[PDB]
Amino acid sequence: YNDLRDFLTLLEQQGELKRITLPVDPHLEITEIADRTLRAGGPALLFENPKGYSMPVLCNLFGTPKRVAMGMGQEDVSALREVGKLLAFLKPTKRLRGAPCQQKIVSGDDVDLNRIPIMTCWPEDAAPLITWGLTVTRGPHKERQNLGIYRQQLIGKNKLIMRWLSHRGGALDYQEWCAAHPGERFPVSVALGADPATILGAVTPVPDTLSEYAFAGLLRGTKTEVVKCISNDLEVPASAEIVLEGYIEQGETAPEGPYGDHTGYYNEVDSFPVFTVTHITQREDAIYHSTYTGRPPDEPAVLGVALNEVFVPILQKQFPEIVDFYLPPEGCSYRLAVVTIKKQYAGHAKRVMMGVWSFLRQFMYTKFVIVCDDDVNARDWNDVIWAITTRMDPARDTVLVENTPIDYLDFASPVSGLGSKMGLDATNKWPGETQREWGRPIKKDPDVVAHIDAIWDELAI
Amino acid sequence: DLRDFLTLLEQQGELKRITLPVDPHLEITEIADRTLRAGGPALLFENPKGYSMPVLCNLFGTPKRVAMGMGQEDVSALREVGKLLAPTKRLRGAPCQQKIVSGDDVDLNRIPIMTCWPEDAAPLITWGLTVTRQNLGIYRQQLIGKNKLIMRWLSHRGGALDYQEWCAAHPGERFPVSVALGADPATILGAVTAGLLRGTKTEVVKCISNDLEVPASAEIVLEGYIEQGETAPEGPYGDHTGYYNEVDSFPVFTVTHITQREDAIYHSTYTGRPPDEPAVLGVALNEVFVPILQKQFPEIVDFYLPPEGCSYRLAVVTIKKQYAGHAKRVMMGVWSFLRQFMYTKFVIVCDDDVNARDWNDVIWAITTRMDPARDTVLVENTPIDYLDFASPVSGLGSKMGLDATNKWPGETQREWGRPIKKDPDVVAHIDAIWDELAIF
Amino acid sequence: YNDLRDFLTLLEQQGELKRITLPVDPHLEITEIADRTLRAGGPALLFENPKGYSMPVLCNLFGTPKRVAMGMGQEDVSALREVGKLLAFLKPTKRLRGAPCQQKIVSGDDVDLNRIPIMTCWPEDAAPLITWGLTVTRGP
Repeated sequence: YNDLRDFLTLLEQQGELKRITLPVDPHLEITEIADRTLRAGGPALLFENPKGYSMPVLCNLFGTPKRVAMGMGQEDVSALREVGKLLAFLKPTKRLRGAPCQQKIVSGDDVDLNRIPIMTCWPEDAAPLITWGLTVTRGPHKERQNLGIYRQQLIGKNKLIMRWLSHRGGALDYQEWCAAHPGERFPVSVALGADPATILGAVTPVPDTLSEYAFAGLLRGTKTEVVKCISNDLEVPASAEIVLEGYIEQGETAPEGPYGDHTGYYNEVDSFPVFTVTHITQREDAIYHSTYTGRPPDEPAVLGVALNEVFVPILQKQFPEIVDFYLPPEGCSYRLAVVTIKKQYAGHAKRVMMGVWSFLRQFMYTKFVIVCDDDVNARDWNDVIWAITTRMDPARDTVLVENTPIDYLDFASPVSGLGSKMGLDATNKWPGETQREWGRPIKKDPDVVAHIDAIWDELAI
Repeated sequence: DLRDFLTLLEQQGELKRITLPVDPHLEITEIADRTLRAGGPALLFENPKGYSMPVLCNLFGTPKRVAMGMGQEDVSALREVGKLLAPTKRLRGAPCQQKIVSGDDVDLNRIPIMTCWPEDAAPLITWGLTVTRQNLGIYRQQLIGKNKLIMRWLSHRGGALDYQEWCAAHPGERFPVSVALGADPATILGAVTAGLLRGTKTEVVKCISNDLEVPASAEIVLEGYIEQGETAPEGPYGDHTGYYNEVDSFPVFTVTHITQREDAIYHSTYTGRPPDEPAVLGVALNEVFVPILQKQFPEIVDFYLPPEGCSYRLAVVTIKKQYAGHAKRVMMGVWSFLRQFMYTKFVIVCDDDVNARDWNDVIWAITTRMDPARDTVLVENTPIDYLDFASPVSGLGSKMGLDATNKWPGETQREWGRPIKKDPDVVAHIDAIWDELAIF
Repeated sequence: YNDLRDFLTLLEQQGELKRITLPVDPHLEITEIADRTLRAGGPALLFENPKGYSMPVLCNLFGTPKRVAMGMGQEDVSALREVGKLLAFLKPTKRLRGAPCQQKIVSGDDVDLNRIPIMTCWPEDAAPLITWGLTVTRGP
């Protein structure tokens, strides 16, 4: 639906947006509330009263599954499947100017970032943290562009940190910019508070054949209204609320953190490049879209559970035996995985593990995989825990693999960025696998299950 | 009394009368099941399909209701002291005896006894307090004829032993047996190796047809005898493991008399894939162990055996970690100190900033504080439950210890992570204006 | 290129087909030779003289890499890559009758398979073995 405010109004109508008029602190307070809400499951929150401020602070926007699907075109969290039928089958822009995004420009020394209500998220964080900027960058060589969400710690008056992670095509953009034009400044533009369509295209992997304004905008019904930036010849989305324009001074970096991670812990200080902003271009009643992360759940963590319903089809195409796949938010949205399969032969559950650990680059860091038959609900601990404890001999049934790629930040692994993984084969063991008669699992009649649904309300309990 | 207890529960909002005609056959289990899985109220199906005797089930599908059943409401402030430490009363008149029925008049078929799972044998009596000093035992009873139930004790037990001390003493002579259906809460909470609970001595009354003394709070009563060497094939049935049994032969208890209150209520339950009614009751009664295990290992904050692992098969343990290697002593403790836990396959150890009862917490800790290969203890050829078909050989298998505790120097070499804590202050500042922000 | 015999002739031209006129046994012998050839790397072999027979026995057709690529359209075993660019990117028929394939029909009891020179491949195999039939089946 159109631009961010157009989407905004839809929610407020159906009781999916909430209006807080009370004075709320960007320092830790707005965070605390959004967690209470998300942990129990309230609506999105808009804050027309930041304490000592006057710019609205929007958080918890995609804070439950339903906020995502409506943000994609539908009502049913079932057509998130169809978003994923899309990316595996693939195996367009529209420019403006006096476009709403740049109506108010503040350049040069007038640039004071203390003017915006950036969230200070948790107890011993460093400075306040810009958590929801959609970073735009260009490769010097080609022309095709790159989006990304990095956490942007404000250190100075108009200085910001680019916490990008080496691998990202976004980081690779800067690296090749110093390489071809050495000692020369690298233009970046980070756009804030955007429309639903490109925003869910920003937390998503696309094959490098199609731009992520073309996929993202065609999750909406309308091709992407974009624009030239004032200080550079790279594109920011037009539906924007605040747009940041600057460059990174070559060699110049600052100490970053501590910050709490969605891991539930404090990242220890480590240094990163300084994006210096020469322009802050905005609307009027302009908004600033924001979030946070911590000991899971959190917004990304739900956004994560959201995202993965999208992956399922991709996985299913490649792995038809996979009935269902799911990474819990308890396990940092990515560290543990339950897969459920139609088992087709002894040994089967291992083909699946190694598949999971390798096929998608997202799932390359997943320490724990638990594979069970299609009569186990992946999404329920009752089932999975039953699964594990009735259907496995632990030593017989556990794949342990060593010296594999693991997070540079995961302090549990024996060395930095190299640790071990564990598969759990909790599938019923066919012969070859066991020499004992296996148990006949109680299975429920789908009929009886069906009749009792028609009756469930008109039974009120 | 039970019917008091029921009204208490009904007021509190902890019980639901259901007026729809619903089949004792398979339907009730399905309803009782979805319910239990949601913290559901106890169920009173006032009209079962093809019976007029109302059915009560899922009485205990709630840790709260186990507690309300003793007069209290914590369960861990309560049962827990109940093992730091670790007479009846007869009457001349009972409600439970009001309607008597002898001979060919006896038809068990008019009782709404349940069938719980699709492939189950025949209908099954699940909450019968069998009576045999006297011995009380909750034995599963398969319906096989107008006046015939299979009595499935397994040979070692007390009530089963009563029958051998019968064959020994009076060969040929039929053994007397009576079964009460539904007593007062405290009588029902016959469990763990009887139970005081309320504190007033249990009131019994004499059986009409034989020399046994059944709970006066009875709703129904089944009295009769076992002819020596009469057997029926029992099963196959669903049990707590998630699976069906094999057909197996047992004694045949013949009912001569049925005694019941007017406005009789059938107390029935179902055992099935965890969690079920029993497995929940079990988790309540297990609170009894924690202090015992503490006397021995003062490091243990919490020892908790989830029912989703069949109520014994997996233990999560939180400890106040004292030195490097600690999580290990605690594992080998679990596996050898008390005999109940000698068959526990999986034992997860976490530091005490983790809520043993919360998969969110536990999974958080496993996935943040473990290097799988480094922190997993596999031991094999260890004694395992022989009925467990998952071990390579009946009676022998491998165990698993997950060390999810934090790693101290020498256990690692990385700077370890420090947990984010929430600001006790921003706790207070919100402790006020939450209500006054109606987010809904 | 067209039909099998059209492809056949291309090879014989460039020294990639070989003509054996000598009497050769379907039982193990034709096998032995094709192995000698393939292990060192001779051409494809056509046998206008099976021993006790008169139907030509063609073997070792794709017996080296180059016989494959020419069989696909090219000369360079490098565009076999391009055959594979095809199957991952994808992520039409034309019927005849008196078509060459059915000019001679033998049905019923006249069907004697001992009429064909099926290869008997190695020492203690069972019976002779039809090794190169392209089986067609339909789902009901």
